[PDB]
Amino acid sequence: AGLLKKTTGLVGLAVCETPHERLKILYTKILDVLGQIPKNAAYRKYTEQITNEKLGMVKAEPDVKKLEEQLQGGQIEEVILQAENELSLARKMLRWKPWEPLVEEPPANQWKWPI
Amino acid sequence: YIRPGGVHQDLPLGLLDDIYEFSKNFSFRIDELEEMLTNNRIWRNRTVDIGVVTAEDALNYGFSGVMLRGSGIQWDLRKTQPYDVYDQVEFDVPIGSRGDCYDRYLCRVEEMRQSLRIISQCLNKMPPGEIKVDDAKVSPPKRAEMKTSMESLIHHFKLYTEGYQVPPGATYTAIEAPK
Amino acid sequence: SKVKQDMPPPGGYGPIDYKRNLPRRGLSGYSMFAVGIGTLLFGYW
Amino acid sequence: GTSVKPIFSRDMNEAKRRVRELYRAWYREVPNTVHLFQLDISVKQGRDKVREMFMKNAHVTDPRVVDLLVIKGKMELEETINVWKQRTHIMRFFHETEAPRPTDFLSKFYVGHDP
Amino acid sequence: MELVQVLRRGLQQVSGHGGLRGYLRVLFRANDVRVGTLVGEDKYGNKYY
Amino acid sequence: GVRTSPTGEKVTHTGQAYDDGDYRRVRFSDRQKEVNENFAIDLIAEQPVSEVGSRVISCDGGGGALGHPRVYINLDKETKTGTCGYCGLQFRQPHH
Amino acid sequence: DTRPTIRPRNDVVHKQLSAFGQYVAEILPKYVQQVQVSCFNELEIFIHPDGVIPVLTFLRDHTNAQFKSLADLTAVDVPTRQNRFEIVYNLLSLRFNSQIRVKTYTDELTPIESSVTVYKAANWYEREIWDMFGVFFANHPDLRRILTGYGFEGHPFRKDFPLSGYVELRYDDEVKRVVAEPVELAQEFRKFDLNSPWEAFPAYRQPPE
Amino acid sequence: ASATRVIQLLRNWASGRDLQAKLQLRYQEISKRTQPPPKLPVGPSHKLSNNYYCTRDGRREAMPPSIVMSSQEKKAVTPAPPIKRWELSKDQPYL
Amino acid sequence: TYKFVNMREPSMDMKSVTDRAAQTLLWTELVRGLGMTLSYLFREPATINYPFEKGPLSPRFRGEHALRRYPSGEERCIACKLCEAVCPAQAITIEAEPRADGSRRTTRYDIDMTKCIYCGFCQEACPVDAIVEGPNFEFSTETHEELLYNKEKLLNNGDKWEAEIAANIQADYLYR
Ligand code: SF4
Ligand code: SF4
Ligand SMILES: [Zn+2]
Repeated sequence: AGLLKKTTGLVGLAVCETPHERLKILYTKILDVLGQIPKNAAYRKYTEQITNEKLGMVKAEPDVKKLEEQLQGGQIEEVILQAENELSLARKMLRWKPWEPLVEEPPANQWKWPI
Repeated sequence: YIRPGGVHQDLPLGLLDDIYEFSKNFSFRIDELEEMLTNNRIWRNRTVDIGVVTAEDALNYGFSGVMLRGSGIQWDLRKTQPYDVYDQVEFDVPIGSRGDCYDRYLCRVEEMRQSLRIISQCLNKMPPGEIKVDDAKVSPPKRAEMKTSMESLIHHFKLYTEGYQVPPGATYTAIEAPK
Repeated sequence: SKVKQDMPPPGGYGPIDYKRNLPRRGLSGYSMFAVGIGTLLFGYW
Repeated sequence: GTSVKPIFSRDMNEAKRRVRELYRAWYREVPNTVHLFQLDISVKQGRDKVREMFMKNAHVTDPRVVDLLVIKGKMELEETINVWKQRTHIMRFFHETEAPRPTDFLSKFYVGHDP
Repeated sequence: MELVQVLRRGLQQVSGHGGLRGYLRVLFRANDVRVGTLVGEDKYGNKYY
Repeated sequence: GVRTSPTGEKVTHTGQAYDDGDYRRVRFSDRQKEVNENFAIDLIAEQPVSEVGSRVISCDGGGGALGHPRVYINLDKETKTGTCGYCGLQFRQPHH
Repeated sequence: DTRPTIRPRNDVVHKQLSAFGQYVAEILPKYVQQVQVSCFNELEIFIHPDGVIPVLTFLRDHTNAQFKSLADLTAVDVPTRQNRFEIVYNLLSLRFNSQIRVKTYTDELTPIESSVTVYKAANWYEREIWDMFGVFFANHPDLRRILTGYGFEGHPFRKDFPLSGYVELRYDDEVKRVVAEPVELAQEFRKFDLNSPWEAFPAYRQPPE
Repeated sequence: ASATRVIQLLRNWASGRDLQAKLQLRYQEISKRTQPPPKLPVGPSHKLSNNYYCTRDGRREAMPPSIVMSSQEKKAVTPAPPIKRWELSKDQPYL
Repeated sequence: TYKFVNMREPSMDMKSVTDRAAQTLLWTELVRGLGMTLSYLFREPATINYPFEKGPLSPRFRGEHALRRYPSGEERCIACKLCEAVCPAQAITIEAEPRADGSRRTTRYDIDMTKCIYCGFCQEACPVDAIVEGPNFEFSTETHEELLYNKEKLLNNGDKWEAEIAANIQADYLYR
């Protein structure tokens, strides 16, 4: 927390003055959209694993300065940007649905370099 | 000069001395440029706040090197993925914080000075030893050994006509070329 | 014979300056305006 | 094996549909191209030539090959009207600098030992 | 005093280049009026300094 | 040495010689045909035949590192003075 | 290294990449046909042709991948494969300092929907893959020629295309314009057959076929 | 070098620095162009003791890529540990 | 490690802004450019008087090629045929024959100066160090044919620059 840092050092990415609760409401949202994808899905299990866990201390620890090393992912102002990206993925692979087997096995030995 | 397996030849005797003399005087020449351009209004107004890009677009556009570091992106190949002996040397990557034309210019001139740091360190810590690998199958044998030893002659013959056969596979290697 | 090849001096080469050595010279801003005004009233007088 | 992806066209009908307006466009462009590019050839020569390259490939059956070559043939008409090509780039299609190559069997036999 | 020596060196250039003729010769043939010690000579007339 | 052709046309060590017509010779007039007056064959033939009394003689060719790859030519054929392939120097041995 | 001649290997990265290789594999059992981690700590994700958007969007925005740096896109024309072309993406992660390689097989006619939406860097990096190789990219802003000459014919990087090509230019005084003619060389390419008849390294040998 | 002192003050004062300390061109400081012959070292594996190529086979020790999953409770991992925020410059952090 | 290059904190005291106003009004920084460039006006130039003096080179220099020969006089080249094999521009074209003596050398060593790259691979190619690049670089010409060299032309150049290159490889073969 502390004094609002003037710039993030990355032009284009600004400083959000209320970062902790924005990260909160994002993390619930991806948990919310993750409700649609059935339980057996591996992507759901992976991100239901790192969402609530990473939602843990952001709910508990309110100091964004300590939140830097809680997530070890750089500045919070782009962590929420990354959280948005994860939300975009949840929307995207809700169409992709890759849990079916391969569309096609690779035609004969198209792999197996060298020829 | 830079061949697979090291370098083709060794430096002429005393070459480290002359480049050391150049290194001492070169920092003055960098000061010469900064005096000439850095504080000049005309240069700044033709350069400052010009061609600015955000960090995300710069990274998504596939940019690299100064194009990212000028926009504040914290990345450099020599530091993040140190190839060759770049790990055993320290240097200050000149990260800007505007992304416009001016930030990259100051980023470059500092990279000039930080390059001069590398010359100084490698000069005081130049190790002895051979210039190429000790494997004739990929490194041509020494000329003296060429004209006295059969296996040198065969390996030299096959290396300069057929060449070393590289095992199959694929590899995209990456270095931070000043571009 | 012993291995002779291009090697640095045993103590190493001398330190190489790399800072920016831009010279802090010139007069104070007030002095610039003071003399700038100073030569003026001489001219009008 | 037979089943395949229609890069733009299901059937040769819509493939032949695609060639039509591009043929219409290529016939409309001839008077202006010769005008601004400053040539010496006649408008009809462009028309009967634009005729020419439409025919030597007018024998395919796969609707992918025709329509992929449609976007290929698409890819010069705009390259002309925006004066991107040079004069040498469209007199190249008017191959004129060469001697007329031999057609009868005797003429090839006379020139050299090469079918 | 320093400017006097430099002018003295300038006149020494004319004396070194065989008086006036050689000084004018090298200036209009080589654009150089600086004189150095003789170092060698091939079998061609190519004066080396 | 060097010889002279019927058209003058100083022959080379290889033996190239343009014929009477040989229209390609038109490039030669108003210019000069570069000929290396030193011919390899007859500047090694007159060289003295070395006399070394051994069966096997190294043939580095002077300055072993700077010469040619050292060979171990045999010296037993009394009919023919054994010579290095690279050097061309004819090493003969006195009366075995 | 006890043997300084040979290059030391990094096993720690090797299974860590292998762990991430299985990771992405389990998310998309529909797309990820093959995952391979080579000896030099390089991981390769073999995907289906229609996976250009999904897996790349996955690698770009994932929490555990964040591969947003499009290094390059290249084709590998292999005649002996029924899919001659092999489009190869290279991805780089700023956060995990790692590299990602994904390859898609493709024929001449079969198109690949453009990855411009995923990475806008690919905008220019398709205008030459269409030029050099001839693989067409669907729903792409522009496919213009930027390497081959204006109106040049063919796809030079194809291995059925000669190194000398077919057309050679020369300024012609008859027409006051440089014009193209069939190529005839001053000297032909003296090809060299350097493949030794004795077998190389036996590790990568093909099985008895 | 040639240059008289009064010129040197003019150059030094105009540029704001002393230049006779280091100059753009060269002088007697360079190494002479007839350096003594060198005695380049030998290879690390140049020994005529045990040196079998069966040990060093860099080209031959290469292995085709390891098969891990082929078409024919879980943890969450990353391809590498996330990067570490490097600290500012110790010599000069703010230029 | 890293450092910032544009973080400027202009102190807003009455002092510094006066300097900033002085900078803009009286072109102090521009005057530095004048005084800066004036400084080198009064300095000597480093303009070599070509061709009365050339640039500094090194014994390893690569220039116009010249086939050499042994102290006896016999040519070094032995139809080794390695030179064109390693030459990455295929400028070398060499064909050998039987010779009358049996030291069967070549009839042709045409290297196209408009094809070669002055790679340096030539001397590293033939073990008898037959073809080397002489230190000459002024072998310019006006017709493209003269740049096309031939076995006679190289061997003539070898006999010309023999005094130079022999000493060059004399002082450099230890490195090689
Ligand atoms: S010049 Fe050298 S490489 Fe070429 S044929 Fe002669 S010996 Fe062999
Ligand atoms: S001249 Fe250069 S390019 Fe030509 S063969 Fe020699 S090294 Fe190769
Ligand atoms: Zn010999």
